[PDB]
Amino acid sequence: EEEDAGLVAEAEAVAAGWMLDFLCLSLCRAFRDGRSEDFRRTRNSAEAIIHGLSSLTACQLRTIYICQFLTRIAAGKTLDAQFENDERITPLESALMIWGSIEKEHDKLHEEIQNLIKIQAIAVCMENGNFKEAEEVFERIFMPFKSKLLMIISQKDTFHSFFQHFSYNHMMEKIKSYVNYVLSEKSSTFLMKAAAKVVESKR
Amino acid sequence: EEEDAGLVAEAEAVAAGWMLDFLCLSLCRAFRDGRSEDFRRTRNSAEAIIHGLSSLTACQLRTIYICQFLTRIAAGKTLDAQFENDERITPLESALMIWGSIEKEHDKLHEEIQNLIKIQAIAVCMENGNFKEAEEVFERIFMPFKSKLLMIISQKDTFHSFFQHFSYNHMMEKIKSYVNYVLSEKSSTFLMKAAAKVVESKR
Ligand SMILES: O=C(CN1CCNCC1)Nc1ccc(F)cc1
Ligand SMILES: O=C(CN1CCNCC1)Nc1ccc(F)cc1
Ligand SMILES: [Ca+2]
Ligand SMILES: [Ca+2]
Repeated sequence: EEEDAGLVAEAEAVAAGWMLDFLCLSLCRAFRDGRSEDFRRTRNSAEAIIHGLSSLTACQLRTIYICQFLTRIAAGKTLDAQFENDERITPLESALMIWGSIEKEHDKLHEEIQNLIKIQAIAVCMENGNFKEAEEVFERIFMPFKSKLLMIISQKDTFHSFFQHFSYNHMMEKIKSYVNYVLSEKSSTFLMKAAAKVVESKR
Repeated sequence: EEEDAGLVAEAEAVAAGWMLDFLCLSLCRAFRDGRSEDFRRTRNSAEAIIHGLSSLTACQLRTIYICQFLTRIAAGKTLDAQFENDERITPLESALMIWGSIEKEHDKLHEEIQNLIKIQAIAVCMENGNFKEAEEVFERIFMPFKSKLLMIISQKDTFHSFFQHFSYNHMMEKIKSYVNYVLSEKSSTFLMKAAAKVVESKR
């Protein structure tokens, strides 16, 4: 009776782990496809399942970080969203913090995404007319790119050509390339593989 | 490319269906065990997964109704909770409405649970001092039990002996017997069975 309850609780942790991987894969696919409402609904599901988990393996922490990272990137232009206990941290600064915390390879693509998030964190403040906020984001994040960015902030050059070369769309595209690699690695997770074989068996 | 997206969406509907059954089983077990915080967290998970589903089979509608029914019973003494668009409907009246909508057998246990919910819907108003509300709940729900209940409402007999014979604990116990039958039927669902075999394989 007591041992049965322990085995049931362990089984629930196994199923919750399978649910986390499934929801990360669906969140990644919605992000890549630009399906905004599916991403919103899947994010709600992922967040609730994460609250029902305690012990996490390193792989599960990485999966959670990826979900949190995409959530902040999707809300990158929503300067009213508070993703950290410190209310000053903007969504792209919060995305930057998680990006440098994921246990992943630091290849050329990693650094390009990192630098694009840094540039856009300032650019999204300038585009809203939040000039003093852009300076504060600059001080929290940060030679050649650094001095060009400070010059842009002081000149209030909102639509500066520098932000066209290193644009929001460019950041999204590079992030989507990374998302494609994550979708390839987790396409073999238990829940998706089982559902896939069921769909194929009915075709 | 377009056909692959259709097959992926179908696979997500299969996995979401498996998730619904799993969460109903975990919600039922938390209710039976009196694990309040696990029930709250599992309910949040079930509600989010239900928002990501469109087409429902009759079996899925029944599963959803059971989750909604237990949610209202758990909140039966929370007269500040609005479970319906009509703000006058109390949680036990809302539980009563779903109970008469489930496609299930109307055995002796069904009618006993139905009558206990009716009695307690009035009793929970009386215990809070909401005498006029109890009369209004009476008029919405409703000869021998009916006249005894109207006499109790007019006399303001909050702790009347009638409510001791047909008590809240009695309603919970009869509901838990039904929950035991639901746990037996869905213990064989795909996700729980797969997680169970994994846990057993490691023992
Ligand atoms: O963003 C958070 C909240 N959490 C992040 C770290 N600091 C504030 C607390 N969780 C989340 C999980 C999974 C998602 F898909 C989305 C959000
Ligand atoms: O209670 C509702 C809300 N819903 C019920 C019908 N009228 C108001 C809209 N959903 C729910 C689903 C699953 C749960 F586990 C808990 C609640
Ligand atoms: Ca703000
Ligand atoms: Ca009320």
